[PDB]
Amino acid sequence: NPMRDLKIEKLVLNISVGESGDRLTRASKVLEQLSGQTPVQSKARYTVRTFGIRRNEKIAVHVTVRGPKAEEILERGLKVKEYQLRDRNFSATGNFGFGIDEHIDLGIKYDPSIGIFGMDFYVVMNRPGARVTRRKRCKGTVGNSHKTTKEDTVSWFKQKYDADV
RNA sequence: GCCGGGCAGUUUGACUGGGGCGGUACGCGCUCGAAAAGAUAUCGAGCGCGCCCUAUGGCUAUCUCAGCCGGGGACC
Repeated sequence: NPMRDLKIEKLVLNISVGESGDRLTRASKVLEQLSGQTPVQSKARYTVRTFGIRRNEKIAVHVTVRGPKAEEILERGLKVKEYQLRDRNFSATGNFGFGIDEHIDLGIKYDPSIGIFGMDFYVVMNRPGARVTRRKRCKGTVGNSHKTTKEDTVSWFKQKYDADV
């Protein structure tokens, strides 16, 4: 029972692409004093016409979560811009964060996404034992039974703090 | 020392469907030709080397990508 219940594992915020803290190391400042940690990431994909053609990229991305830091964040997080907080918005797996997608090559990849819900929010929902699949060892796979359902997912969060819409 | 075919001795290669012009199959590496051991020709087919690197060498420790999807073409 309690096992079946859905809770949020790692969320992680993120930022847009391009260089960050261009004038001075900034934009990391936001994400700072927000969420508590300070991630930074880099990128690949050299020739960008209006992007850089830098290889190793300063590119801003970051955040993550845990338990309880993203609660008390993802608190006063959701209840931010959500014209349609949920619906079609997230999908089979449980949760999402998106907006309007573009015709781009997708699907055959690990599936990180451009998608921007908020400063592209990533609530990811998983119930269960699930640490099973992720963890290195006999990985195991999710049952596709005890898997999240969007319906269940658009529950839990909604029951608390904010309407589904 | 300089100029110096005025004059003398010579050289000016080989391969090559004759020779010449072109080309080099003139040294060397791979696939195929090559006929399931080995060896095997043509101006046979496809194509390379005459270097570069103080790490792009040596050892040891430790060891996740493309791409796609979802949440905030950079990044998380």
